[PDB]
Amino acid sequence: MVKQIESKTAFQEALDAAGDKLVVVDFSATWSGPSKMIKPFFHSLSEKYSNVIFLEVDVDDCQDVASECEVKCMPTFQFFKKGQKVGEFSGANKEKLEATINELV
Amino acid sequence: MVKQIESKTAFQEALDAAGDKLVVVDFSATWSGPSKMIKPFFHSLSEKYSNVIFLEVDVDDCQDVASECEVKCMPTFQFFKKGQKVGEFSGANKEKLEATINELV
Repeated sequence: MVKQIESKTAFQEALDAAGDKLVVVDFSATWSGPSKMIKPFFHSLSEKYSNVIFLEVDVDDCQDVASECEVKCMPTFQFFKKGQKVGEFSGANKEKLEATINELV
Repeated sequence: MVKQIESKTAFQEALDAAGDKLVVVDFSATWSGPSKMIKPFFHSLSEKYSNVIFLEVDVDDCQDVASECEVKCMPTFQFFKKGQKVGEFSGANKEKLEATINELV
């Protein structure tokens, strides 16, 4: 389900609990039109792929997590497998989001 | 001098008062490493070019202005001449910022 992240602690704990699973993180902001547009599709992907963990990090709630992960653009999707960042892109491209999930799972 | 913008009213008023002058607007966020890095250089450009107006808009203070202007990335520089947007780029590239100011003034 999309797990809403509200601290650096919660983010680190989620990346540890995932084990072997792909984690897809949506970095979003309330002021981005692109971030809102893709947010229902992000949520449908989490009901479609049960074996992938989907996290949401609002960059204004979690400014230390946004700065640590070096987010530049809104939205940014970063992909992690066992604590290592294994992919990243920015922009609201639905096809590329699902295509990267399939490449990486 | 870099004029700090804290409302949509203030932004619209500044773009009207500039008359014929180039206006360079820095859209920044506190969570962006790139936005902090370029911020002293942005400020030196405003003491170097007296005939250009330099505005700063923090995207979390002014979320309606950030959403109207369709800011995607941090920092974004938009350039305006007589209320019309005449250029834009994102990223902390010092040389390209000054080079665009020279192309447009």
